[PDB]
Amino acid sequence: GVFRVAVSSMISPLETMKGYGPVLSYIEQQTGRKVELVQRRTYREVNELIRENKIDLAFICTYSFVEAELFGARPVAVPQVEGNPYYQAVVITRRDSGINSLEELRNKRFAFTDPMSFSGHIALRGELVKVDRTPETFFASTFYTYSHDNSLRAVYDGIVDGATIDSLVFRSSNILYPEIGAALQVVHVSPLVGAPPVVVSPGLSEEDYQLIRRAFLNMHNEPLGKQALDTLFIDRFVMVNSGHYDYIREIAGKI
Repeated sequence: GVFRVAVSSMISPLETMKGYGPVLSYIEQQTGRKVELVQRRTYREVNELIRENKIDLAFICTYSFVEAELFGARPVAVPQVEGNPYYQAVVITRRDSGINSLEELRNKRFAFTDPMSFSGHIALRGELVKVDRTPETFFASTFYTYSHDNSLRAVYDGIVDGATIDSLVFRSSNILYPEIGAALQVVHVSPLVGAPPVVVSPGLSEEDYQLIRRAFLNMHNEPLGKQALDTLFIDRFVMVNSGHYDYIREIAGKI
């Protein structure tokens, strides 16, 4: 049968197939199966496809992964990104806002990305537990933009007073749009968490799982693999360290 790969449509609008094409061709070469790219706007919809075994493999975010493990999604590997980054949520405001801490965002307008994002939502929902508040009882209003870049744009435009986003996206955005970056500051950083793992559906065969794991873990030793890695700005895939997501598991329990 077809091997179905699921991603969010909101990471790279108009450029998803452009970015994933080479890794999909690699999976065709390593599996001998036709590969179909399945997009959804929300991480909840992607997780439902995994849960119902409607797809084989998914590139999901870190909080999605923590929920997906509970219904038997299995980790394949995690990207080791060029610069070997560390992953955290950053809270950004405008430098000219006079809002210089998370505390000073009480009764302000705040942007989240996707409800199932750690860096775009859950990191800050987890944090607010310490003061027995939720985003709804801490902020004057909240909005789910479904995009780290749009959240960043909304802070820049004064539509919201702050946002929580992926530190990787903030870094890349400062380089590509330095005039936007210069207007913004990080007022708060989350604890470190692992990179988002690639997962397979609970229904995928153990044989297909071992093939897929070997294909990912050896991708940097294959010519088409290197082209797939270059195109995604990943140096290689490495084994999952489950401990790297324990902070997310703990937050999720405090709800």
